[PDB]
Amino acid sequence: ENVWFSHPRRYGKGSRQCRVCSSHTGLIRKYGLNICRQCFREKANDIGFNKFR
Amino acid sequence: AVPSVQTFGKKKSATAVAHVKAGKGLIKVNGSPITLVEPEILRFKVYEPLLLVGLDKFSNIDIRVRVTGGGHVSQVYAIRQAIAKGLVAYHQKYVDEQSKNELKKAFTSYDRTLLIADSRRPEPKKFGGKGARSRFQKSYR
Amino acid sequence: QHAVILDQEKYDRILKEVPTYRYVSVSVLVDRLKIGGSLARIALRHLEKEGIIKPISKHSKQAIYTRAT
Amino acid sequence: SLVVQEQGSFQHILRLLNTNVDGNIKIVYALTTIKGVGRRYSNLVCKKADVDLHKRAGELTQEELERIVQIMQNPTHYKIPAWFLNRQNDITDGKDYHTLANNVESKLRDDLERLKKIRAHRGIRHFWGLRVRGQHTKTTGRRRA
Amino acid sequence: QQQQIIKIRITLTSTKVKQLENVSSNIVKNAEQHNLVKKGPVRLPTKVLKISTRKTPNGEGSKTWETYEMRIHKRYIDLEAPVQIVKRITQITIEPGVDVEVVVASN
Amino acid sequence: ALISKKRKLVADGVFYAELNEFFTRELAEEGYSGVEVRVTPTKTEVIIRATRTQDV
Amino acid sequence: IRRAAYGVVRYVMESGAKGCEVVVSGKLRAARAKAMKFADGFLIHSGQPVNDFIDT
Amino acid sequence: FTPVVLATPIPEEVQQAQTEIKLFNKWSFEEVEVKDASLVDYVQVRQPIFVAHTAGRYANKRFRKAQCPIIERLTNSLMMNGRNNGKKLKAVRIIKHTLDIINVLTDQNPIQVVVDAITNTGPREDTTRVGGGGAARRQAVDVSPLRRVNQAIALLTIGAREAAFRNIKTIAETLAEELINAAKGSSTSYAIKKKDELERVAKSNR
Amino acid sequence: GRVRTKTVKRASKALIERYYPKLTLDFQTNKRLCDEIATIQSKRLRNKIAGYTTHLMKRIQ
Amino acid sequence: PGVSVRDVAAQDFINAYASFLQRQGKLEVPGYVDIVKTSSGNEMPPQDAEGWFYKRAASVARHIYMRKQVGVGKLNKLYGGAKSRGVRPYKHIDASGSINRKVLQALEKIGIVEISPKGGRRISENGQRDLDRIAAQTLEE
Amino acid sequence: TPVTLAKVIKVLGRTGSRGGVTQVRVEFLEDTSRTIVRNVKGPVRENDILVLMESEREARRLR
RNA sequence: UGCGAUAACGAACGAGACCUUAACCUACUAAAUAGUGGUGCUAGCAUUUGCUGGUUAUCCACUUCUUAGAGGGACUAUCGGUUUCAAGCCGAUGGAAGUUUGAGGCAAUAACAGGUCUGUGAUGCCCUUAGACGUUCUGGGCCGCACGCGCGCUACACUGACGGAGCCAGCGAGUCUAACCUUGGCCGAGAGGUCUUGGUAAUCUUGUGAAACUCCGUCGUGCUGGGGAUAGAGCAUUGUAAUUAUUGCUCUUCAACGAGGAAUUCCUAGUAAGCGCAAGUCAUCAGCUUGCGUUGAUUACGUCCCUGCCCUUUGUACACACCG
Ligand SMILES: [Mg+2]
Ligand SMILES: [Mg+2]
Ligand SMILES: [Mg+2]
Ligand SMILES: [Mg+2]
Ligand SMILES: [Mg+2]
Ligand SMILES: [Mg+2]
Ligand SMILES: [Mg+2]
Ligand SMILES: [Mg+2]
Ligand SMILES: [Mg+2]
Ligand SMILES: [Mg+2]
Ligand SMILES: [Mg+2]
Ligand SMILES: [Mg+2]
Ligand SMILES: [Mg+2]
Ligand SMILES: [Mg+2]
Ligand SMILES: [Mg+2]
Repeated sequence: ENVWFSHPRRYGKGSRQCRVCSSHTGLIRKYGLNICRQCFREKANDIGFNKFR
Repeated sequence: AVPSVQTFGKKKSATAVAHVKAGKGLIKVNGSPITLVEPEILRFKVYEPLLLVGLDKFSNIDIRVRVTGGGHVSQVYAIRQAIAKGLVAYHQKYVDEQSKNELKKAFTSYDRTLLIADSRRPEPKKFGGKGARSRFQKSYR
Repeated sequence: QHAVILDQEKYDRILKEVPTYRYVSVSVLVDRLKIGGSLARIALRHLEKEGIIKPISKHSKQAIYTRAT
Repeated sequence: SLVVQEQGSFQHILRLLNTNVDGNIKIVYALTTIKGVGRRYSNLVCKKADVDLHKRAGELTQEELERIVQIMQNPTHYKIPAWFLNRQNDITDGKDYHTLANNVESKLRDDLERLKKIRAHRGIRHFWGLRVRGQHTKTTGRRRA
Repeated sequence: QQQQIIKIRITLTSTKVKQLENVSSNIVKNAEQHNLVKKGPVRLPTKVLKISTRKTPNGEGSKTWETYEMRIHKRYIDLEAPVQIVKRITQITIEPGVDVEVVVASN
Repeated sequence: ALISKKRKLVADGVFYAELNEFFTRELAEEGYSGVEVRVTPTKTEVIIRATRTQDV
Repeated sequence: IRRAAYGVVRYVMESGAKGCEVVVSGKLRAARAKAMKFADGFLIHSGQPVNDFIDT
Repeated sequence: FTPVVLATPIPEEVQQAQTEIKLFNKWSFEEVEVKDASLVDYVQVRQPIFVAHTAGRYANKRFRKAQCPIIERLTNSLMMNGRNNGKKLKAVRIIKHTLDIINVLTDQNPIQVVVDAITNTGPREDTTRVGGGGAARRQAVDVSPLRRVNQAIALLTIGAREAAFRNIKTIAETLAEELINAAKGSSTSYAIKKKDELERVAKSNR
Repeated sequence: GRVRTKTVKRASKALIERYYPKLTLDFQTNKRLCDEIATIQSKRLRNKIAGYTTHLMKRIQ
Repeated sequence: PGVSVRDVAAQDFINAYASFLQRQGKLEVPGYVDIVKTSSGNEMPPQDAEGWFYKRAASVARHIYMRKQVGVGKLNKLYGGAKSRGVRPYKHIDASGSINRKVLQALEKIGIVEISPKGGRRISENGQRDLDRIAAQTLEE
Repeated sequence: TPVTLAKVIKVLGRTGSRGGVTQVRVEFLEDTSRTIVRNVKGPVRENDILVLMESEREARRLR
């Protein structure tokens, strides 16, 4: 209440997190994805991204 | 209407669209005459279709070549291809076929890429290197 | 080592010895005669103005000259 | 706008602001040997001093040399616009000085001594002989400094 | 309302070219059997959305990269058409995987 | 909604992925097999393929 | 494990499939892990026909 | 020959090129007969070119580089030591000024001088390391004509590059001096000196 | 590296075995009738099979 | 015989128009000449320094002529260059935003360029007449 | 030294430990019908004329 | 891979076929989100028609160039040579293309005690669980330097530096689910500021007017005007916060480095290399990476000599398999 989230996290690594697992590092935020690069490889066919070349 | 053909030439990424219509001897590139093409040493590249068949083949036509893409050498190699293909297309469509055959002989006996685009394309870059074939330096120590 | 400013005897030596040079350039005037590249370029311009050397190419970074007649 | 020949009314190595400015080298780059005078400052001073930029610093006559010294020493008065100088807003009086030959060692030493005497961290790293601009000292500079 | 042409445009976007061309052929077939005047299916450059992620979850390995990619295929059709019977046929006949949007243009 | 078509189609793919994992976690005993999202005008239809459709 | 795996391999195989493969990896009361396979029929592993006909 | 007039006026000095195709606009490829035999069909003349830039394919098959013109291969060997990778426009400029200087000194044909330099610094017998190691016999092998013309171009351009490094003399005049000295046969040139060393080791190691 | 696999050579062999009162020494005619007498799943495979059939017919002649 | 500024080489025209502008003396050089570098990525001030503003202005006027409208940002990108960043690899830095802008007011005072209702500066009718006249003089000499 | 011009008639095959030598058979241009087998360093073809400082030496390094 | 030999014959996975991309298509369907030509209409400069500017129920026509659908095309075609007239290979001609047409994507059986419990609400077991190993906040550290090693950047210059001028790409990305890409005007030497504008994007940033490069000048073989490290003073931007300099800019300081012992990496054609740009992470920060184009070579079309791997034969007292 007093100082619990008193630090500004409007920007940086700690502002955002993966929507699947809440991981600040290794995230992709291209095209507004906000999934880490380890979960994007799992879900990438469900998103629509396919290995073509 | 006026007898006019429209051709194009290609180096790696440079496309030159020539508009060869019937005229009085005019040759222009992109707004400007063929005597100032920049670079100066590759002006004889764009003079090559002119000086191979003779300028009397060009004395009755107006060529206007709009060139985009590429670089300062690819654009020149596109200009000469556009001019040679434009003259060959004009002598196909309006002048005799036996005239086209002598012109095509004069171009392809000198350089095949006066009429046929160069099929060499940039190979993609792959990971672990800086180019298509070369890789990064490996250490062992 | 190189006379970068021109005295009268070096002027008289330029106007005497650049005739009978078959090929005259910046480096010829810096090597055979002992002036710098700056006076070599200035001397090349002055002597083709005066008409004792005639140009062949006259490019920047490479000036090629020949004797008159 | 035309080229011209010349003749050699010349004199060799000459002293200026306690610096042996060498002859046989064009005036802007001859004045660079003076500490606190670089290439921009030389070009601006030789432009403000009505000096021909072509004449080898030994072809230059002593009135022109005196004008060059005066513009270097008193640069605000000759419309050199004080973003161009060294000791802008100095440290201790607020003036805009350009610092010259033996004085740029003196002012650098004076400000290092100021940073040591205040006990600032940059002054302490200057005292120890390490890198003060936040570099990584793990790998580089691993012979001297 | 009384068969006044109102100049709509249908924008057709999809990641699947087969179903997108099915929709495009359906719209052009309807506009040709209705004798509508049209500027036809203009096919925009396909947006190749490439993501080059790292193939491994770790650091360990030969450094291998994956180019996952999604293609966006986009088309538009201009229809100078009546207001009711053409909004009916664009309300109906919606394919899954293809997003339509209809904008009326009076410019 | 005023987003670009790139981000809109990517976000619809993410919505498919989230819905698919939610039904994978929820409908485990109920024999789940897949989901298809049909975006009609004025409503969207979420179709669940499951063997025990009576349990769904 | 073998009972369940063969019980779905032959269920797929006489549900009308060209092939089936069940791989079970892990441990069972043992400090060492092994992967064992249960295959029946015709399978493919490389090419666009994997994206066509193989369901994983 | 007949001055044709067009709407955009082509100048007379480049209208003169309809009669005969010459390099840059000056030196003919006729009467550039290759004095040494066994190197024809490996020094390429008889298809004259205007400028020494021809973006063509020569390293896709084996002996296709013998169809590239000899001046163009000489330009291509000037694009080395890294900082000059690329810059064929620079290399063509260097070669153009080079043939200007070879026309000024020793008035006869610069293409003939370049061809004579090639045929005079091609190494006739080199060596090879026989056996599986450095510490073994070295045995003399005579050299194919394509490797002769290849090593001739490489030696001339490497001597030109090293003579032009760190001095007032430009690369065009150092290359022109290399080609003049090699064409007359001088041993004051790097290419003739290296050819003599390569032949002499093979003489001693037959 | 232009060696032809067994799915090219075997299919070409079977096509000559049952369609000799047919296909000739011309690749284009062989390519056009390989669309009708056989169901080859790709254009490249059809062209390879018809070209090997043409090679074997020219060899038989 | 209708000569535009496309039938004259760029170097020859820009030299002739700069000498004409300096000789006629109307272009009001800004007073921060000879103290200013022309770009952040530039290292030294221009070596002309009795002039060079006239040559920048002649090149800008020819640029405005051959395009349709060019503004200060396009001028900064055109005249900007590779910055030698010392120990780091080079990078394109746009040129001085004051010099090109003051060239544009300098030409707009003397009637060469115009306010261009789609953006930047067009070439005015008087400027087109002037540039064509120096283009004709540069050929006929 | 009277060097001899010799035309490659038959290209025998590539030897050397490194693989960089080609044994060829050469007919002498002057006084032909005189074939010797000779080693060649660089890339050699049929009909290739090459210079020899000995007319009497063979290639004894093969297979 | 196939031919062929043949106690084997006939098959399946892997290879190949397949898919994505690049290259050709004056053949098809077209387009004010691409372009061209006349001109409904104009309009400008120079002339006797060259160069442009501007409007699509405030024009018409066309698709060459551009885009993307459906197709066509190459199969080493044809002809020589060679091989056991076998698979094949080589040359020539034609061709957009004759290196699996270039490049990748997917990629079997068997493994490794390879890396990851620090990607996860993947997880067994163990440890801790309120003076916590949960979580948050404040400040510091991850940047600390006698030194050893690896990936790079910048260099040692004249095939160059500097200046002026010329002037050309392609792959991208971009905000109302809030401030992203920012054209234009004005101010500022510059970095930047400020007033507006277009853009949810083939529409606007953007012709990303990129850099290398080209031309003309200054330099002139001098650690120099190469190099730009170190260091001083000042001005800004991002940020709640810049000190241990975030980064940017201006002036100044101007170090080693004169082409690198022993050794060692990568590479066969639009490839090596030089060159910048976009994206990634990003509030700010690229000397990195992933891609993209610009300029574009030398050298081989081979061999087992070194290294590694595979196969056959052989030996074995090894099978935890020579680390036996
Ligand atoms: Mg590269
Ligand atoms: Mg398979
Ligand atoms: Mg495959
Ligand atoms: Mg602005
Ligand atoms: Mg057997
Ligand atoms: Mg088309
Ligand atoms: Mg382990
Ligand atoms: Mg981590
Ligand atoms: Mg903390
Ligand atoms: Mg660290
Ligand atoms: Mg420059
Ligand atoms: Mg573009
Ligand atoms: Mg940081
Ligand atoms: Mg970035
Ligand atoms: Mg990194």
